[PDB]
Amino acid sequence: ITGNDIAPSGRITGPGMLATGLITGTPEFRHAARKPELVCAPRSDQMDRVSGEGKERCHITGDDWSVNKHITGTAGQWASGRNPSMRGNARVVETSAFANRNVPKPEKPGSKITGSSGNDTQGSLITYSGGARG
Amino acid sequence: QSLTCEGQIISGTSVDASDLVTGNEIGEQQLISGDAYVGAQMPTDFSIQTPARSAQNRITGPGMLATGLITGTPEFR
Amino acid sequence: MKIMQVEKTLVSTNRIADMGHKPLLVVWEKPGAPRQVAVDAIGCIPGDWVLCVGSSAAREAAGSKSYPSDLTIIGIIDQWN
Amino acid sequence: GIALGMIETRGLVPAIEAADAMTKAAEVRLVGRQFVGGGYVTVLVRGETGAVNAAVRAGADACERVGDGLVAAHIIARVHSEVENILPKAPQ
Amino acid sequence: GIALGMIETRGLVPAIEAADAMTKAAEVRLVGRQFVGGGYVTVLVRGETGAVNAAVRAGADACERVGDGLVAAHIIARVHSEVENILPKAPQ
Amino acid sequence: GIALGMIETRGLVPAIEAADAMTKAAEVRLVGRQFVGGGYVTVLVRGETGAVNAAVRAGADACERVGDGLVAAHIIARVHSEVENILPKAPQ
Amino acid sequence: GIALGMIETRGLVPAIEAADAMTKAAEVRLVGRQFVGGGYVTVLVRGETGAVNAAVRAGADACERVGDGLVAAHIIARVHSEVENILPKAPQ
Amino acid sequence: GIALGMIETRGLVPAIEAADAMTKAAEVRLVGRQFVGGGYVTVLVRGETGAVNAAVRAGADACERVGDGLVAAHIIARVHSEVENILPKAPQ
Amino acid sequence: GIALGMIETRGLVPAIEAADAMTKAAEVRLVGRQFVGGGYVTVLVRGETGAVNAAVRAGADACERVGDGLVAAHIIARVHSEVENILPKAPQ
Amino acid sequence: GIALGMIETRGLVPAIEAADAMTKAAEVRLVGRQFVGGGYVTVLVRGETGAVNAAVRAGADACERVGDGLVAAHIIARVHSEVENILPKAPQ
Amino acid sequence: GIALGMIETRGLVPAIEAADAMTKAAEVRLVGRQFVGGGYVTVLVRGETGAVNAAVRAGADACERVGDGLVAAHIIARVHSEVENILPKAPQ
Amino acid sequence: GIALGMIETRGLVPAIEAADAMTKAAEVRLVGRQFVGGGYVTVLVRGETGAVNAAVRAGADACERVGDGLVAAHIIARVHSEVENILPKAPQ
Amino acid sequence: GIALGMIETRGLVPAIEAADAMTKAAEVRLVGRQFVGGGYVTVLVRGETGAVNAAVRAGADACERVGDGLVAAHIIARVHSEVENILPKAPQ
Amino acid sequence: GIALGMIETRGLVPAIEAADAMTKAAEVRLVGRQFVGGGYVTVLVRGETGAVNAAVRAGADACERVGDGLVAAHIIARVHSEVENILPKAPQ
Amino acid sequence: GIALGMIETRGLVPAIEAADAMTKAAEVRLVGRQFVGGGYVTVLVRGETGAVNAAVRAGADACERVGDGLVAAHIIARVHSEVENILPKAPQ
Amino acid sequence: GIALGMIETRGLVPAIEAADAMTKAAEVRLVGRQFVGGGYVTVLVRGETGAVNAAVRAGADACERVGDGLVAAHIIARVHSEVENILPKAPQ
Amino acid sequence: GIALGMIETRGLVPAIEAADAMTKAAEVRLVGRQFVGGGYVTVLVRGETGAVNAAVRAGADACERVGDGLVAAHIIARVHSEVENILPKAPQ
Amino acid sequence: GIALGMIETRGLVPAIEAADAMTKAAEVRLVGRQFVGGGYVTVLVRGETGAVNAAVRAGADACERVGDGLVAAHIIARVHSEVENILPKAPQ
Amino acid sequence: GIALGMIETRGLVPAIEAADAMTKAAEVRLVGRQFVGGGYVTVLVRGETGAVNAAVRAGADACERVGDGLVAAHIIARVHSEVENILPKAPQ
Amino acid sequence: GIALGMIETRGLVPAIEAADAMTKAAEVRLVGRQFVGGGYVTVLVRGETGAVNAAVRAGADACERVGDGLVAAHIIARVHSEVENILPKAPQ
Amino acid sequence: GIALGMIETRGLVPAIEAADAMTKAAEVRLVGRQFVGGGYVTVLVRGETGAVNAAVRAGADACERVGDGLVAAHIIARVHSEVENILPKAPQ
Repeated sequence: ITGNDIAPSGRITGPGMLATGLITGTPEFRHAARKPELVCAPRSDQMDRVSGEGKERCHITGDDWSVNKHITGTAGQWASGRNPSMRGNARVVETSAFANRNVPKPEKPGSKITGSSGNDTQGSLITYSGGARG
Repeated sequence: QSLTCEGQIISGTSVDASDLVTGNEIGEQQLISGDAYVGAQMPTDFSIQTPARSAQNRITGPGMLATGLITGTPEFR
Repeated sequence: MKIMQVEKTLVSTNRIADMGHKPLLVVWEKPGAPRQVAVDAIGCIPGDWVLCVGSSAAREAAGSKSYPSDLTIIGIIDQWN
Repeated sequence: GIALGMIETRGLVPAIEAADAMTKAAEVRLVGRQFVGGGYVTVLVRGETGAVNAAVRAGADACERVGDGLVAAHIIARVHSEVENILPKAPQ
Repeated sequence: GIALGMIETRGLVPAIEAADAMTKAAEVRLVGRQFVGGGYVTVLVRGETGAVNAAVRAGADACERVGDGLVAAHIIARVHSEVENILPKAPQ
Repeated sequence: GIALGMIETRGLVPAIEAADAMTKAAEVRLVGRQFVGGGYVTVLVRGETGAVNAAVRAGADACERVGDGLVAAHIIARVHSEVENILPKAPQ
Repeated sequence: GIALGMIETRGLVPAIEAADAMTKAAEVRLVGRQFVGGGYVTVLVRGETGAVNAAVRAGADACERVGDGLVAAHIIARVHSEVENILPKAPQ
Repeated sequence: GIALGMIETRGLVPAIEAADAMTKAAEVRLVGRQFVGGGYVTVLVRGETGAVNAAVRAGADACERVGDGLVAAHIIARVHSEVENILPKAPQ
Repeated sequence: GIALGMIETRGLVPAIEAADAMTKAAEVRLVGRQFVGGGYVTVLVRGETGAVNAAVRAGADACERVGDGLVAAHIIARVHSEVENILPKAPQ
Repeated sequence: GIALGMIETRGLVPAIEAADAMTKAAEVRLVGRQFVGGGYVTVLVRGETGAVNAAVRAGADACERVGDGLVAAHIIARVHSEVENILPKAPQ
Repeated sequence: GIALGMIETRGLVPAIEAADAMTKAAEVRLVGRQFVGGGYVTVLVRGETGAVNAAVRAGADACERVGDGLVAAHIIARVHSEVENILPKAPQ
Repeated sequence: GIALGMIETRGLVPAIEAADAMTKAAEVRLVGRQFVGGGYVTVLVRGETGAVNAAVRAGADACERVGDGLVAAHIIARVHSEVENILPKAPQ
Repeated sequence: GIALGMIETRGLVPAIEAADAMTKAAEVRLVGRQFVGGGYVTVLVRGETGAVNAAVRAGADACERVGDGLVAAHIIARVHSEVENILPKAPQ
Repeated sequence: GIALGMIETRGLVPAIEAADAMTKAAEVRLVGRQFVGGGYVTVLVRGETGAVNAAVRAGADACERVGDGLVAAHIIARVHSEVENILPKAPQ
Repeated sequence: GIALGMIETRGLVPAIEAADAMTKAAEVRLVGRQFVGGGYVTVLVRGETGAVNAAVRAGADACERVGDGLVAAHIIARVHSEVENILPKAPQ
Repeated sequence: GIALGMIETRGLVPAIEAADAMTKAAEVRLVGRQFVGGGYVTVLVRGETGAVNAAVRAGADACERVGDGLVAAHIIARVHSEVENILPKAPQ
Repeated sequence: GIALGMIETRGLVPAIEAADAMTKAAEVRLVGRQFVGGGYVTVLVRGETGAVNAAVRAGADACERVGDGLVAAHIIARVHSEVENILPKAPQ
Repeated sequence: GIALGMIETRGLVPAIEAADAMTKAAEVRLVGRQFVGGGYVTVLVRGETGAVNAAVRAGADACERVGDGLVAAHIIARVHSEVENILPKAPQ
Repeated sequence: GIALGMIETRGLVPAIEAADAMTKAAEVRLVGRQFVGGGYVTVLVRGETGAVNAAVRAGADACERVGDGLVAAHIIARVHSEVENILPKAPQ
Repeated sequence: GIALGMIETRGLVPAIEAADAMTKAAEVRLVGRQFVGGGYVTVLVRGETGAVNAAVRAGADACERVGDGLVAAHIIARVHSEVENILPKAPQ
Repeated sequence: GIALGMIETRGLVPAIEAADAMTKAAEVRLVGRQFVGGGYVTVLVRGETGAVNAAVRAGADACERVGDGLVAAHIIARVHSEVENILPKAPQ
């Protein structure tokens, strides 16, 4: 075949340049004839940076608000580098209920009371006035 | 002196052929079978060869000619 | 066991977690009799004369012996008068 | 009798010999002779079952070695009504 | 009957036992016996498909050894309307 | 006469030579020529037993060489009354 | 249709099966069956050439294992006017 | 045209390629396109026996590598009269 | 007849080859075709119990190789009145 | 009666045999056959629970080896009034 | 009742069993049954949140062994107004 | 002319060549052409004993190399009166 | 709103839950649900690009664990005027 | 013309092709077709000597590979009046 | 234009993205969206041969990794008039 | 019919033999002869698809060795309506 | 005289020598001369089959040496009616 | 139509074949066929630049093996106004 | 002058030299000059047989050297009346 | 202008490319194209001396590759009055 | 004058150029340009004998390498009156 060519090559880039191997019925094909299991990442494995809407664990595809590394701005250096700051080493001691879940608690002597004592050893968590268990 | 085919001496008037009688000696042929009239003097297949049977007892048409010469609309194979 | 009519379909969304969720059917010794209740192991429609087993028999009648049932429905009388 | 006897042969000379032998031995009636074509000639002889069996044995031996030999020797003690049509009822 | 059962045997003696066995075994009407020529006889039957299948099986088994054997045994459950013409309407 | 002298040959030309030699030799009467099929042509003569023996031997010798040849040559000193029903009565 | 397709078989049973296979397979008309003799039996069909090719191929495969087998299968895309006088014709 | 070419494919894209190829190859009409279900689409053509044979092969070759591809390719040179009722007449 | 034969096949193309060989082979009539869904096309033919049997073995051999293959083949000697409602009365 | 006999199978051929067996075994009225889609075909009968229990056991055994197989077979003694709205009343 | 219970299943027998278990367990209106395609059948209920929770939990266990299992069992306490458009109102 | 000359052959082509050479060579009338069967054809001429002697010799050389060939060639100056009955008077 | 949000799922129950979350999470309108077939159900929302992004993400996490799951979650910030036709305008 | 061109073949099928190529190739009338017997079939043409020679050579080559084959291909320029009787005057 | 472009996909979500990339990439009109079944959705576009080629390539790339994905992406520069009867003229 | 047969040759003597063989062999009409130039001469035989293939096959063998020979033999079962203009409609 | 004898030559001079020889040595009329182009000239003479053979051997010998010489010499014994249209009728 | 697509070939068979493959492949009108002399035949097809490129490429491959192959296959996107004078407007 | 004299040459310049040399050597008329094609030009002169032999010999020698050369130089002393109709009467 | 630019090229496809390139890449005008015969086709342009030189070189390089290719490319800056008679002169 | 100089050339570019050289060089009148076919093109000039000799030498030297070349260059100083008829009086 000679003359003006509409056949696809790299220098003349555009729509004709893409999807070679998926397209069929093209004058080139006729001459020749003659992934991830789940859309969304494992829930346990990934803790999302911004939670709720803005979660990135689900691979929403096409015209989504995600910006790739090549796109720059409104995040990272553009937000963090704006204000000068210095983090200081502070002795971090927390006095709170969660922190005191494991405080050393003294040995608890049980109840040696007998007779019509509704006390159950399973229910010894209770303490009576004077600090007396049961 | 005459005998039957199975070995029976037949002792009387003999119609068996003789050297001195000439008209009688037209056949000394075992080919005569069935009832036995003269003395000492398995078939298993057709003996004629009908021609259809002799010949060992795919399509021939206009379409079987020009095997490589023809090019064209391909027909189902 | 006893023949008891079904009056309605009892619903409790704050029942013990040990019950899982079997169907529940208010049962009648007869209309005008105490509205006792059964774990409906054998499916029964309201307005159905249904035999109900009781005691530890009702418990293994449902999934497990540890299952919390005092009355279970173990059938529907085919024809009842 | 209702039994049938049959001696197919390769020729009319073996068939006629077999027919003579069959009729002369036992109380059987030649019911006819059919030219099959291809050289085969069948003789159908009817009678009491014991008589037909004796006649067929005699028929087969008489024509076994005459002309071209014997092809078939069969005895049917009773044939069906439908078979009667293909059989030659009367000798001819 | 629509189903056609056909047993061809070399000789008429193997085709009279084939037909005796065929008719007796099942309810089939023997439509014709045809001397093809060269020693071939074709017994044809028409009947219900179940009867024809049982019949031809019986006839083929009986004539395999009688005289010369069976060239063929075949069952055509509904011969085309065009083929009805060549099939014999009654035995002669 | 009652005896039957038969001579089956592989072709009508051998059969006619055989018939010519048989009717000339003895006092036998040609009773008919039967086309068996497949090339077999039987020639039947009927006369006194001694004449039939003379005719059969004379006919066998004459037509043995002629054409394909002679399949059979038979003499039946007496034919049973039943066999005479399948026998050709006479050419006329 | 003018084209003619003919299947020749040794025996009537392969021919009838051939004629059943040829007529059912494509738009061909069984004109008639001819008993050639010696066993040969030719079933002739007439119709459009492409249909005849589909029919003669179908009928050959159908009767090839049936009976003795196939002698010849053939197609003539046009039959001369003189030939039709010798063709069975008489589809009726 | 009675011959029923029928090219089943997986999808409507292999079926519209095959249909284009079949209609172009020879004088056949696209009698009907049927959605079987389970993602099977069967295009049926009806034409003369030769035109259907050529069309089916062209459709089989054209769409064998288009989409999922070819499930079946069949030619019925003459469908039975009872079968004709279920077959489509004009594409809907 | 009142017997019911059925041949389910994956795809319409196998269902029509099966339906064309069922009606051609034996004395059965297509009573209807239903698209089951999921790619299955059940064919139904009703006739004499022997004919429906012969139709469903012939049909099963026909479409086992065509298309995806044969999901089912079945015969119901006699169909109860209640089930006849779900069966197709006639394509006509 | 009010009990529902349900049999789901993978094709119409396994369901019809199941429904033949269910209606034949006990006095259960076929109230409809649904096409679930995906190849699943369900049959429903409405009769007294004794009749539904006897019928379903028969149908599940009848279609167990027929076709692809049986997916489900269930008996509901009393179908709630609300569910009756999603049950076919008569076969379509 | 605003809350929407649902129980998707692989087939109609599992779905009908689930629906019978859902409507019997709690006071819930079976708004519709949907054939989703590819073998999926979704029975939906609308009732009080407590009643819906009791129903869908009861239906899930009952149909979990009925053939193919439950694809899903979902309880929605409050349904948005936009969603109500696609939700069925009365069974069809 | 009572002398009879007969040339048997394997086919009509050799027989017609022989008859042509026999009737051309001498003044002998073609009294008959008899189809013996099994491929044998006999041509008979009746004339003066000298004319028949010359005719059969010419025919013998003519058909020996034509087709399958000459089975036999015979000359009889006179035939017996009984044998004349079996001879064909006129060519049919 | 012009942006189109899609969440394909396997079955109606995951789709309804997905649509429940998508409409609740952001101010998007459910333009319809389409039963694709093969057990796929698509929920479509049209709204602002920012809002649809929130709805698609909210629906994708909700329906992932509900039922078989989500095939895909997609957004088209600007739909061409030509795509509009195949998009359903409103379920009700 | 008066010249006679004969082709004997083994079977009817080789004779119809031999006859088809004789009357197509050259200007020769087809005077008749004869079944010799033994599976031999002659084809006789009458025309001018030049036409018959070209016709007999075309016919011979056409039937050599059709079926069992060609036995004879003979040309007689002049046929005596005695031989005209045995020749078929008009095709049958 | 008359050229036809066609992107088959597994699901409506992959097909809407393919439909949006095709219409936006080139001067093509989306003539219809067809639910094949088995979860396949074919989006057909029409337009100039050059434009349709540009649209299909861009549409295939966009939907290659959307949902289950692309099954086919084909171009037919000219479709026969008969195939145009199975093509949807305008979408719904 | 609309099939086109074509036989180009290196001369007119090989194109007239080709034309005779093509028209004689099958039912195809000789639409035209075109002197291309360079000594090439083309004979066209429009007819049915089965007939045209056979005609172009007969033409090919007859004139392959006539003169220089056959440059081309080509079958088109369907020629586009546009090509019909350049095609010769009647012979000159 | 429907036979046609064509002698092709590389030039007009050998053709006129060939036409002079062909018309001088047989009763063959000269039906015209054709300029094929590329130098080939075809001289066609139509007469009896024998005369045409005599004319074309005489013509071939005469022009085998003159000029570039004989390209082709062919004898067509009968010319189909369709071919006569492209043949030169007659200069007279 | 504007773009000229020209396929030159050696002969009118390669060119008619190429012309059928050009007009079939894409929306192009056959504006004429020119006999260039010397055995060269040109087929010019005017249509949109994309259609012409598809048509010429399809024609090139189709006619390469047909007889003597293509000499040229040039695609001109837009011929100059002056060149249009020498281009054929319509075929003759 | 009945005698004709032709001198084909490979070109018009050799032919005109030959014509000048021929009509100058002897009293012959230039009846015609034909363009055979492929570069061949013929020059014919009709004259007394002596004047034609002398003219042709002189013309051959003169134009043998001229240009591409001399193809043939042939003298016919008497042309048949049929050959005269293909001869040019007056030059053009 | 007066200058002339001729491009002889084997075939009409190279000639049309050359004409297009000559008329587009210069101010020349296409006076005409003359099929020389024998395969050659000349395209002549008349214009100014500078334009003709550019036209010929552009036309020569463009088509040298197309088809068989360039035979000659010549510029005649001035053509004598006598040589303007055997030119195309007016384009139209 | 009447001297005829003639330069034959392979192609028309070497002739239209030899004509320019011949008419420019000497006082000769271009009388014609004849297409001989085969590629040859003879350009004739008529003038005084001395001028024609100068012109032809000029034409010959000019066209030797301009193209495929020059076939001939001949000068005839006087031309016979008979030759005048074939010579072109004025150019075209």
